[PDB]
Amino acid sequence: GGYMLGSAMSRPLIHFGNDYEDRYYRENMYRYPNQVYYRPVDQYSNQNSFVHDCVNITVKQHTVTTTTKGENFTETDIKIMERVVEQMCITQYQQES
Ligand SMILES: [Cl-]
Ligand code: NA
Ligand code: NA
Repeated sequence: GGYMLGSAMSRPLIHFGNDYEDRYYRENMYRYPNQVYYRPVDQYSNQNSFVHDCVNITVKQHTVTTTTKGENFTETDIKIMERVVEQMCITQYQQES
């Protein structure tokens, strides 16, 4: 058993409220996922619990893939990643519903 993929998308435009995070996302955009992993949407009764799992699974997979190549995420990266992935997971739940 694995997870469903989504198709790759352009990393979303996000106006982060924290200005330094806002700039950091742009500077370091390629560090973050452009596609999401998830359990099938018909297994969820609402957007919120889907997105919750989609973010957890996707961040787990990306962090694992990154760590094993000898690379690292900063605490900033993690905060930005969670937001990025949340937006893509919402998109995915809307597109795939
Ligand atoms: Cl992109
Ligand atoms: Na601000
Ligand atoms: Na990094």
